[PDB]
Amino acid sequence: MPLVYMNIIMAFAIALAGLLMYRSHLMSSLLCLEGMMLSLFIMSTLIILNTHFTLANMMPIILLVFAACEAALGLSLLVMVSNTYGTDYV
Amino acid sequence: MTIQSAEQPHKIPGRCHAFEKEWIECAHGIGGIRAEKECKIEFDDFVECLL
Amino acid sequence: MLTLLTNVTLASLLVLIAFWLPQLNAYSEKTSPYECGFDPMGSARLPFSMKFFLVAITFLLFDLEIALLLPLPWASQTNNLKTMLTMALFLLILLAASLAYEWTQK
Amino acid sequence: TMYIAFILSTIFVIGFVGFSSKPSPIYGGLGLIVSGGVGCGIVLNFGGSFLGLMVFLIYLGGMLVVFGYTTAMATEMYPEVWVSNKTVFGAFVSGLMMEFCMVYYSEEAMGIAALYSYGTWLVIVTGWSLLIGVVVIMEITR
Amino acid sequence: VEIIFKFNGLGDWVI
Amino acid sequence: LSGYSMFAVGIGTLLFGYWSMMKWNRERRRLQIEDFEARIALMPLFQAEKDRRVLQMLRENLE
Amino acid sequence: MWFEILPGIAVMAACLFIPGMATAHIHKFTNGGKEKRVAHFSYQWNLMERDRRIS
Amino acid sequence: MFMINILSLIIPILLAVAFLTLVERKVLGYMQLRKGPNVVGPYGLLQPIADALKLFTKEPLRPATSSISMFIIAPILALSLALTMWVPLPMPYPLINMNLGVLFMLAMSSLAVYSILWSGWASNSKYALIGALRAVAQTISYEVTLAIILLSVLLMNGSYTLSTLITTQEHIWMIFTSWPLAMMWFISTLAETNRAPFDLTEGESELVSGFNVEYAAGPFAMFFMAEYANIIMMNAFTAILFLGASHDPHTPELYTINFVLKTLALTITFLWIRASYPRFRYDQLMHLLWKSFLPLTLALCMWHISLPIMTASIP
Amino acid sequence: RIASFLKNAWAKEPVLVASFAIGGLAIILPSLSPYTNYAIRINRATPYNYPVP
Amino acid sequence: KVSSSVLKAAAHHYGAQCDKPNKEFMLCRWEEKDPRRCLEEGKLVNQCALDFFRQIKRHCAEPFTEYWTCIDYSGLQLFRHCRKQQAKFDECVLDKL
Amino acid sequence: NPIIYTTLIMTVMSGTMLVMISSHWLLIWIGFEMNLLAMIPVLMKNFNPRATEAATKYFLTQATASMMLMMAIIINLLYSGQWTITKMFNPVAMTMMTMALAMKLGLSPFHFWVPEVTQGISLQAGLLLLTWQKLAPLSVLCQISQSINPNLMLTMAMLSILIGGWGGLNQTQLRKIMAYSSIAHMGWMTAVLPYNTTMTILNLLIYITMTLAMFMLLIHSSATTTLSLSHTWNKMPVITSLMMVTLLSMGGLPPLSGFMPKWMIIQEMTKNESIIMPTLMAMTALLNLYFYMRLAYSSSLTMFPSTNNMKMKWQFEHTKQMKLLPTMIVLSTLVLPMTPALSSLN
Repeated sequence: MPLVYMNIIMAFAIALAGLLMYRSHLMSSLLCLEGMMLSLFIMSTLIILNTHFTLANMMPIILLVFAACEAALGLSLLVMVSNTYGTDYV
Repeated sequence: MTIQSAEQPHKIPGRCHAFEKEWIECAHGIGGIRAEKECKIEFDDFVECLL
Repeated sequence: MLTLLTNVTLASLLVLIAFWLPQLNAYSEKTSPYECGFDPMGSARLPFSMKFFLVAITFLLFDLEIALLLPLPWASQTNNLKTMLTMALFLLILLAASLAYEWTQK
Repeated sequence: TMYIAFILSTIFVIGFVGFSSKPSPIYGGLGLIVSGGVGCGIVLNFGGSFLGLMVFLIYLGGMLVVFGYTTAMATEMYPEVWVSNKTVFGAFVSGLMMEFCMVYYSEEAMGIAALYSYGTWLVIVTGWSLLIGVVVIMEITR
Repeated sequence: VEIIFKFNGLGDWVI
Repeated sequence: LSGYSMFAVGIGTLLFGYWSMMKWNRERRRLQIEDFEARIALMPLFQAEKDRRVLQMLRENLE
Repeated sequence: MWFEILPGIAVMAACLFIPGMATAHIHKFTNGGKEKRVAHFSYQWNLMERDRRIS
Repeated sequence: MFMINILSLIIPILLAVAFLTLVERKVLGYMQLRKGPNVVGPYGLLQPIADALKLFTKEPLRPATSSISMFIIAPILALSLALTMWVPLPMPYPLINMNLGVLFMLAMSSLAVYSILWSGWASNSKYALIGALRAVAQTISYEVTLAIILLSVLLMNGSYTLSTLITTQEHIWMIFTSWPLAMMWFISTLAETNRAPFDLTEGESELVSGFNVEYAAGPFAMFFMAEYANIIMMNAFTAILFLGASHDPHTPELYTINFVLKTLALTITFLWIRASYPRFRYDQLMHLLWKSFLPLTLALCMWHISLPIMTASIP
Repeated sequence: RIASFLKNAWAKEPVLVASFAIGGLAIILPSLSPYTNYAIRINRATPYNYPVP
Repeated sequence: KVSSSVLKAAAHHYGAQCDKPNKEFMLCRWEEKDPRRCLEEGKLVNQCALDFFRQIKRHCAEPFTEYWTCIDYSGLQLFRHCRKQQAKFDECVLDKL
Repeated sequence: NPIIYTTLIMTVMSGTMLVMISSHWLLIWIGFEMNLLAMIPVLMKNFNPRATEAATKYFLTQATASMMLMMAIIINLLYSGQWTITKMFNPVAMTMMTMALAMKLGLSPFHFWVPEVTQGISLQAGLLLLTWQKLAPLSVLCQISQSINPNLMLTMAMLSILIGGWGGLNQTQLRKIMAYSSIAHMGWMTAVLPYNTTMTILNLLIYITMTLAMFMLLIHSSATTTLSLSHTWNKMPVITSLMMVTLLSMGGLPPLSGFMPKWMIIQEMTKNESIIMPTLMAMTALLNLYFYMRLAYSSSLTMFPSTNNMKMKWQFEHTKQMKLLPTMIVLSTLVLPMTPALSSLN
């Protein structure tokens, strides 16, 4: 496997370790999660571009959707936790 | 949506359609288990086709 | 990439000729934040509103939808439109439907 | 050659180095902006241009803005810059040394157009999902 | 690359 | 003036629009398909050229 | 009067006029009057691929 | 020599935003009966450069409370993208033949306002934060309808490439076909660019020059300048996209001679809007959109999805 | 009587009314048009791919 | 070694005349996929096309050049831009050859 | 309003059915993903300052789990170009699909969210969380039993039983205890999975029946904290006098139905040799039993002192009967001489 893929995968590993080192107000975690999402997206799309496995050109965007969708949900919960405190995970 | 081949719009070939086609034609009644033995060579060539 | 670089370098050039040029005296209170004369009662904090996200989130979930609308011009030339056309309408209905649901749950 | 796609991958990864470190969500939003444009560039290099512009539009032109709203709701006085704490900055350096160790070591058009005519099922479940997601946002905020 | 699993190396264009 | 006149003029503008756009669009579809016959006629010898050129480069690099 | 606006507006036009010309002729200047060539698809690029080598 | 082509794209436009300022005070002046700038010209013409010199010469303080990095980086991005959106624009011949540059116009336009968010965030001031926030509200709220109606007017040209959009207008013009969408596109360009009735980002009397306040000399000149970049640019965009013209390839220049008219004819109109209507207020600004524009944008959208099939008129 | 509140809504929220009008009409109409059968047919005619003998 | 624009200007006839070797060729290709197998027919088609242009140059040429020069001028290579010359060319061929 | 609540709960049912139908992976990840969005709001009914952070826990872990899962799918595709379930073709990916699912079941040491989340919601949403949510990830594990790396599976499968034990002796309020019960049974399900899936599905059915019995009973008495349960012996003696039994069926005392799982499991693993593992497992299951017993002591076998105020409540019959309950008791108890019927599951 070409080095570029390895690099993106590593960007995933950092996009996870950042989620789990996990500190202070949690809004950072929704960021880190979305970053994780983006790395999976890119890593998928490069592949579907690679082998000209054309139908799967539809997936990455669909992936993106739900993934973005859950994150879109996530903020709402934060609101509520922000609503009673002014947020902190602590 | 499954599989590299399996009819795609405007009949655009997969990049690794052939090794895949052979490898699947190898795969039927053999089913799963013995399949990882006997069809190994085909899957191998398909691997090198992919990567 | 070339035009990106020339644009950004252009702008950055304007910045540098913007600062390192007037060559005069900055000092405190002159540099204090503006507050229509009288000093601020406190640094910016929490302009909280549910009425922000209550709609802004809906923005985000429409923008995801239009993201699916984009393939349409190309999909229009598919060999089998009756298989397509329902869906072409379908999402829009749900888009509208979503809005409609929001429209009247206040 | 230029290795330009690869060096873009490198800027991408450090984009996640400054991003995954956790120094006020706003600067992290910057982190995903940088990593975002780098991302669309990288996928653009294989010529899946429509997708790279999806993410450069749908993601960065959508998300990080709404995060530019959450911080209005969160903020807290004296947000920290990357330099503002030993663990944060320590973390950023911690990413840099690792990635540096690593360095030391159209089909698309009809391809996505297929989504409607040739793949109605996904359209159904995505429609249903997003819809009821709006419903969920209601049933939380209300 | 020895990490995790092998990264084949060289330039991207090759694939 | 009258409100009916507004919708009338508007909608008439629309239908004339759709009509002319229909004509021109169909015609352009025809010249397109003819262009596809053009390329489709060109193709095979390009296939031959790319063929020989590939085997050529492969031989050379092999040597 | 109002006509006196015109010196202000015409200067606009010419400025905007410049790029539209300046690019369109540079193409002809570089391409030898061939008026540039778009290559939206792999195939057309394949024609420019077959070209250059032929000349 | 592609570089000199680029330079040839960037200098004339900056000159155009300067003289745009001057025209603005002119026409917007004569609507008020009062003459606009005049004394320094003779016809005012020399004014804008005197203006810009007055700015850049003037001291641009670095605010004590502001974080400095964001505070500087924002203007840069503003002019950056304001200029970068110009590249793939067919005049007649695009500087770049993007396969799908329209979508790219949306991309640049969508990263534009983010700069506003930073502009008001790092500025630290109360007015800065509040104004910036409401600004981002109106903006996004209009980008959704924006991009949908642009889609629906693009189903029929054929594809996202821009040059083809000339070809599809070799006669009737798009506008006669789908003017109501042209209305909504117009107004969405009237708000996305943050203009006359949709005035809030500047705030003006409502919020004493809005987000832009704490910026002093040069950066202020940058936001000001970039703002006019977007105004003329969405105007040109509307022009090519809803108003076609005769185009002989042998004489491209002829076409451009026509085009700057057809676009200038739009830009002036914004000014002639500015002299006419009181601003909306942040409630109604979003009310008319979510309640009223949008549903029509959808119904029109299904309609335009459906014409090519019923009419058998697929591009 | 149901016709009567159309006068009402048309008095009240005309934008929305026109919206439902064309919005539904765009769905019901297309099946009626004969040209639709030609419309799909045209896209059979155009061959991006080569016609192998 | 004719240029692509010039090639395209007359290819619309080229498909109409040269043919049997051509379709024999591609059918031969899609059969066995190996190019080497059909490489010889891939020669035969070259020479066939050569004979086609040899038939061209002795007769129509000035009308022909009058045509493809019109076409090569557009970078879209669009047929619609010229057309009228095609009257000249197609007539001179439909009569003189 | 119920009309929306029912649409949510039905789209949860759909969001799991979808996992149980589709063969393509992407539709499975969609299955979980849709399941999540529709799972969070139902936890937020009534709404408490507590419940909010309950849902925060649940979402945060489910989201990261789904993320790792999708990553491991993509890696699988990278090294075999497939989407069909089948065998996975790259162990570094496979272990992560196992991890992601390990969070989705709540198996230890990923388990810590489950006892907490249960605390934050009402017994309705609680029961539904501990039964219906346990279907889908198992629904995919049964499909990828073929290539599982048994070591990795048995380690979580055991550790789930120890942690499902020790954390069960300690608590008073019942919901947290129900959490450790389930977190313990999942160890028994996921243990035998590499060896023979049909035993898993059997055990699954018993578990669901059981926890339906309990949560319907807790609903019937609205008990929560152990002491709150203690009073019930005088008001409606039967149901405490029935919690005793269902608890013993959790404990797997052999005449009772709950013994049927363990005693098939021990069979299967024993064919594989692997003789030691079931011995440790079965020995610890005892430790699991003990807090069911102590909880039985608070309730039926002995009478904690009643409060006076209870007396008026004696006049008022319970209402809104839950039809499905009696059968859920009886099936979860008496069915032992109907093991062989398990082969119906083939």
